[PDB]
Amino acid sequence: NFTNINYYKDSYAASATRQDFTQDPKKFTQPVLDSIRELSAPLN
Amino acid sequence: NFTNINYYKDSYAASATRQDFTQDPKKFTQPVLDSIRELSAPLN
Amino acid sequence: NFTNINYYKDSYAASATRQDFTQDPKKFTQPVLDSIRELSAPLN
Amino acid sequence: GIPAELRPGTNQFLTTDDDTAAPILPGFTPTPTIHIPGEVHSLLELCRVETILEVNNTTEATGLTRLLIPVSSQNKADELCAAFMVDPGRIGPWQSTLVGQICRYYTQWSGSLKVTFMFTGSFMATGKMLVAYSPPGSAQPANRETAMLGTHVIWDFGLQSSVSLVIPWISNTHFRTAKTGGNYDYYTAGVVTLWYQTNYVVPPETPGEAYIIAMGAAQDNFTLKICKDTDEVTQQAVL
Amino acid sequence: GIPAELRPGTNQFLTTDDDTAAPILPGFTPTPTIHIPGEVHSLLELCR
Amino acid sequence: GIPAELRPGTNQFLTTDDDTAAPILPGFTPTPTIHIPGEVHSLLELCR
Amino acid sequence: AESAANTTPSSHRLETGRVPALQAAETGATSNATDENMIETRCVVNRNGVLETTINHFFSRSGLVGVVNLTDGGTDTTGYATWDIDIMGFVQLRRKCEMFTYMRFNAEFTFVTTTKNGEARPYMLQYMYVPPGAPKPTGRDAFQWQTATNPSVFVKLTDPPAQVSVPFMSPASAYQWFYDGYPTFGQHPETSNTTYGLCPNNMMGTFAVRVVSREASQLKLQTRVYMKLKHVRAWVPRPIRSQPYLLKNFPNYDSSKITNSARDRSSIKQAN
Amino acid sequence: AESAANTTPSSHRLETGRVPALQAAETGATSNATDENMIETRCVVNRNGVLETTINHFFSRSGLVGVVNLTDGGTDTTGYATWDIDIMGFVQLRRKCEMFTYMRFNAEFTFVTTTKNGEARPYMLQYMYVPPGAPKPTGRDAFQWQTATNPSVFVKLTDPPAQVSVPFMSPASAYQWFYDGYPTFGQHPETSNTTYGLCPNNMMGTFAVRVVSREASQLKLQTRVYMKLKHVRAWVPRPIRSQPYLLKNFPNYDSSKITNSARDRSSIKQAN
Amino acid sequence: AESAANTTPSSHRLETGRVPALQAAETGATSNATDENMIETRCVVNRNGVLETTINHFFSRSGLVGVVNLTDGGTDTTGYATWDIDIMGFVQLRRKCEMFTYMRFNAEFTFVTTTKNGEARPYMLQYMYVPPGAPKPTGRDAFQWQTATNPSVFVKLTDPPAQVSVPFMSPASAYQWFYDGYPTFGQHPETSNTTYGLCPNNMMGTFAVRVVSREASQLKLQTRVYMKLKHVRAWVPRPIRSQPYLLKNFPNYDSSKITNSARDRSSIKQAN
Amino acid sequence: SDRVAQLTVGNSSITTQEAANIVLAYGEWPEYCPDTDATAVDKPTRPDVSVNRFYTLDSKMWQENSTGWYWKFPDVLNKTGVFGQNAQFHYLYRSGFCLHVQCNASKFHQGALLVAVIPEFVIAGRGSNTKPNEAPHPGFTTTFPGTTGATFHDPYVLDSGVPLSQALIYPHQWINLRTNNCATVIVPYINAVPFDSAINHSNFGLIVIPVSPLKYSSGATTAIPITITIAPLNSEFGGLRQAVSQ
Ligand SMILES: CCCCCCCCCCCCC/C=C/[C@H](O)[C@H](N)CO
Ligand SMILES: CCCCCCCCCCCCC/C=C/[C@H](O)[C@H](N)CO
Ligand SMILES: CCCCCCCCCCCCC/C=C/[C@H](O)[C@H](N)CO
Repeated sequence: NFTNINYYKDSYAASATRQDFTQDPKKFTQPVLDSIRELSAPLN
Repeated sequence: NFTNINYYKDSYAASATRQDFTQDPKKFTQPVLDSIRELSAPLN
Repeated sequence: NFTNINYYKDSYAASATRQDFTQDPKKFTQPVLDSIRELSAPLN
Repeated sequence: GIPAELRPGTNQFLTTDDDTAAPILPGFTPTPTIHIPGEVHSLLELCRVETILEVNNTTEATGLTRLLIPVSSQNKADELCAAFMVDPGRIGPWQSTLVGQICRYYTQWSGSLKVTFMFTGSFMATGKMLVAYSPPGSAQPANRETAMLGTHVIWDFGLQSSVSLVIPWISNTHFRTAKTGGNYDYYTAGVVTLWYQTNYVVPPETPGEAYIIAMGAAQDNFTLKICKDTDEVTQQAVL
Repeated sequence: GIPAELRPGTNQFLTTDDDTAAPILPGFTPTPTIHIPGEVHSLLELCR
Repeated sequence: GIPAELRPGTNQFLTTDDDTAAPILPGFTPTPTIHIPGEVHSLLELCR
Repeated sequence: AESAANTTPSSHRLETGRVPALQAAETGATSNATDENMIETRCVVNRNGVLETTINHFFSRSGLVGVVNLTDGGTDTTGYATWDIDIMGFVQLRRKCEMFTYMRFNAEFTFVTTTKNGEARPYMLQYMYVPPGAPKPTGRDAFQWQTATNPSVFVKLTDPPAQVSVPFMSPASAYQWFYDGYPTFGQHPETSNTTYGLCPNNMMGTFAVRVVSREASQLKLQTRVYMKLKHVRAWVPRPIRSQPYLLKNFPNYDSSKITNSARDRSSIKQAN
Repeated sequence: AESAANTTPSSHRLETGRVPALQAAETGATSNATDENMIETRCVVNRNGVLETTINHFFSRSGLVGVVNLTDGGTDTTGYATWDIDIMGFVQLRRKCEMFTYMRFNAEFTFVTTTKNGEARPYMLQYMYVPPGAPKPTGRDAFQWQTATNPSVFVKLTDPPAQVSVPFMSPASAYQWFYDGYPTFGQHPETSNTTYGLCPNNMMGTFAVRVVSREASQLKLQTRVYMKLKHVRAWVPRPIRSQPYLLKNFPNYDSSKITNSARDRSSIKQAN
Repeated sequence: AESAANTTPSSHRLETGRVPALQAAETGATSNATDENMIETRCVVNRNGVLETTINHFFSRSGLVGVVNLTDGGTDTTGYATWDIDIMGFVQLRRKCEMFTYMRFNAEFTFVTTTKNGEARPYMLQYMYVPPGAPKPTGRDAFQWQTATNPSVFVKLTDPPAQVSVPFMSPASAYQWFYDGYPTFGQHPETSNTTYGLCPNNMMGTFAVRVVSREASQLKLQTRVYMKLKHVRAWVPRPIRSQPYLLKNFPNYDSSKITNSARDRSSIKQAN
Repeated sequence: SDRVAQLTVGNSSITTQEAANIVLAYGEWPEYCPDTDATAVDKPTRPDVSVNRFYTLDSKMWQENSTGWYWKFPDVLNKTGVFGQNAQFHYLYRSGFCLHVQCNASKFHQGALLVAVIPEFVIAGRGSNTKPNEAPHPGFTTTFPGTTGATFHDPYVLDSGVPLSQALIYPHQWINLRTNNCATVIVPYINAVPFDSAINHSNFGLIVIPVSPLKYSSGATTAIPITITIAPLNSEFGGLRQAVSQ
């Protein structure tokens, strides 16, 4: 099982590299400045 | 003699893996709670 | 990524070798004996 | 030279195939990257964003008044408000959300969903509403004393004007197919019914007709698998 | 590239042949396994 | 021998392709190099 | 254990109390009386192997699964040729697989395509797998043949037969060939229960195939499906069917005209 | 994270002050109310994978991109067949790619060429990529077909389909499918703004193809372009289009005859 | 250096004595005035690559070199088809190579052979390289085609194009495209100096080709030579020719009918 | 201490009584261009007090049969003040923006507004013609409305073929007349190029669409204006030359 081997001098001619599991969801779900707590009223 | 080498990232596309010699026959032959001895009467 | 491997005894039958980044431009741009400074009059 | 041998699968072009291709420009450096805000990495970052459900998708409605749930003052003590299915890959209100289209690109989904209601009436208008989720089984409940046996939340109209009914994962198997039609009713999810808890009371010199905007998203245990083509576009005009 | 050569047995389909095949779904995880009682491993467990 | 398989791009002649070719004169030594003034290495030495 | 079993040297016994040949069968257990507790045996070092009798070496056979016809006419043409993926169409692999209740395995589908008269002309075919829920292609020039977000194989007739590997994709934890229940709720009739035994956990989509060309190709192809099981695990062993099969998704048999499990003899007091 | 999310065991609460189900939607944020702050849940160790939902596994599909006709007649002949490289010609990959604002990726272009009636005769073709600024070949015997300082691929029809890899070559840092501006300065009219939305950062040259022979070849070929995205990065996610496409470089829709995003129901107080 | 050049932050100067913008051009040197000794610049970290502009990446292109016709008739037949190895037959690679005085490189000759109407029939060809001094083959059945102590390539028309590697074999230390002299001694005439500029250090033998058969083959083939330079070193850069070529071994141009290096304008006081 | 806020940029201030939390678009603050991502060589100018301030546009009366309004933000401040003058003389431009939309009413009015930003908000022509010469295209006053603004014809499809329902992925905020009377969004510079002309390219655009219609009883006020204030935060300009209008 080895698909990280390239056959050319150029790097864009390879296959899919190591997968990245990064998942930042808070930049779309809570784009607010005051961090709203989980157990609180959002407005006071 | 090497057939344990896979050529893809997926694991189901390989060949037959190392053979397992496990043989539990007592779960079908003697499915009883009181272990019947070999030299004894099965009922008393 | 390996293209430095040759397949014959002769050396001219290989591919492009390691690239040379040498750039001497002063043998065409300033082919003069008295080194003209950057902040000075070229003739006095 | 090397004694090689060919095997089945030779000279075929599989579309879903990771393999190195021959580069056409040798020794080429691309344009350097800059910082662009709003980078995506997975498709679950879009599923966790609420999106306006289309609950009033019936006839006799125009385009803009199609996303609103009408709320009035009923004379009888208990009446039924808007109701809709939970299945996101099914023809209905979920077709108008982003989570529904993303679940339409795939064929099997799992995890809990979230439906978020929002009252957009007057400040002086009060009232309580019952949002009840029911697991699969029989058809839509007829009355409230039957629908209140499932998963329900009492929501009152206060300073905060939004409630968020969570829809738990009460499936027998791990994944549900988005097909859910005819003989595929094995993978149904249930019915969310909005009932009138007390009433919609309104003071004088105040309009007695409000609206509720329904939103929907996905929780963190939301999972997708097996990519396929969508069924929102079947033909196309020559461009 | 590599000076290979073909040998008899090429382009045949033997039914009793252990060989890696091309996967059609890339990056696919199956349904997790549970405990089911009465698992068989060989055909001599039924002969006894 | 080795179970190889062919892939798209076979039997094509790409002009911009770095690959080893078969030599026609085996064991051949060329004429030795001398010092010639005015050697170029890149095309930016002429642009300046 | 790489060998079967060795035999211990035995001798005769002259004593009361030990009865190894009186194993009761009413208890539901199997008699565990060996040869050493009986007629005098010897010391044998058995080195007969047990590797071939395992499940992975027993289910590693391809067998015929499906036969798909593709006429591709000029006046009564259809273009495509779909095939519901099921194993119950041919009784050999069905009889070999219905001796267990729950199974879990992978597949090595292989497609052998021939012409009517038999001839390998260089015609390129397109084998498409339609998962359950995806729309089926209707026509040789349909929109679904684009195979975007859909796996497909392009191969010719002069090429070797195609062969792909298929993972375990049932929504349950294992397959099942016997489902003692109903797929949905409701009132079930007494006249014709045509939905009894149906398991939605086995519908593995549809398999389609066409001829990649522009106008037409007056040729009647005939594809054969060969599925090799691998990485197989079985549970709850079930007896082997002794009656001839009659339907695909139903284990129906003949009420009259019954087939005995053993052929008839001359007399009971006769071995031959 | 290789799995989705685990569930914490919960219980009931009888106390004032804590309101997790009153998340305000006027703030523009998404409700963060979990199941543990609600109906009593259990401890579930979820091991469902999230690898398939990533962007590199979502854009790793080829799909149809371009269809190029080559007649190569005898009296009304042209010889060549150019094709402007653009992705907006077929609405499947266009709909899959226009859900983002800025993208950056590589390509794996593949060329499947067939005849009119469908037949693989050993005719060698020449696939030429003309970068933006280079002269286009005019004729099957032109000067530009020498392919000096120009990449080209020589392949036959009986050979497997050609496949090359293409790097990121836009002069900007990323591609864009929506350009809210004008390509040049000047006074812009009110009647027909035919240059609005045009992005010069996407013109990737022209693709040409001819038949390598001397006299002629009376055959009408039809090439198909399949582009597999790889190493893709996307920014600023955009909603998916709900209206049918009408033009290639313009997102025009029908003013009248509007398509609703959801189909109609019998009544609002009815789930089915 | 893997990048081009970085820029130093600059500012304004108010002082006498330092004049960086008065670089004299009468000295024969190039003005070395940078931007930092002028209008106020900023700090830029340039990472643009210079790898593509090197000589080995500039001469790594094949291009067309020679076109050899082979009729192989029945009554006006010749059998063989020789081709003097020279690069001056086509002006593209000639213009790319005559911008230097002395070069030294290797070759990657490739032979693409097609028929008159264009067709790959399985006919085996024999490509022979005749070094300078060896006898040329005279006939399709000559004695020289034995290729003893002579390199040759046997290939068919249905096979991929042949490709061999050629070393540096000039008796001098480098090639030259401009020879300011005469090849031999003696009195040189005033009427027609047809031997002026001739360099014996460039005659790389002759290339011959025939059809390997017994009787004949009524087919008119047409071979094309593609030479890829590699391991190239150049000296004494020369300006690029601005006049159209007229002969192969002579840089003759038109005395009348001169081509200006730049096209004409409307006026000098006008940019467009 | 969350419903009150005073934003101060330059010599302007915005006080509030009924406010939700401020929205930061994509979690990124608008800053200056770093040397790694920049590409121009000339030094850019940064007034930081003369162009970074709250500019107030006109007010639009929110009626009952209203569809909605939209704007091209690098093109609205193209002629108003020191910012517009400084943007006409320069070729390059890069800045973020701070927004504030005012809409107040009594406790007897009901309604809701959806204010959001869309990067590269392309206006689509409306028609069913596919011929190149008669295919409808929006005019210059429709693509770039200027300081005045433009109205929607089909606000259900955002005048672009994309449904309004799915437009919640953008940086958005709601104005519910029973909860708040203002909405605030802080958006950074979002583009695939470091600098860009602020004349022939609008980066994003605001849109305000009343989802719930305005309703009130006979006797209350009837004029409900829609006011918008914009602060061009962290502005940069490069390529000084003659001033061009459009
Ligand atoms: C690219 C073409 C591939 C053709 C094969 C289709 C791939 C899917 C095959 C799934 C394997 C299922 C094996 C048997 C499943 C169920 O038990 C049967 N349908 C019921 O007998
Ligand atoms: C040797 C033949 C190669 C054929 C392929 C041409 C190579 C150049 C392809 C560049 C890849 C561009 C992908 C899309 C670019 C722009 O976004 C589209 N033109 C606009 O939709
Ligand atoms: C087996 C057939 C091989 C065919 C190629 C012949 C091999 C010898 C090639 C020598 C390479 C010479 C390249 C150019 C040499 C001189 O500069 C030119 N004749 C003058 O322009």
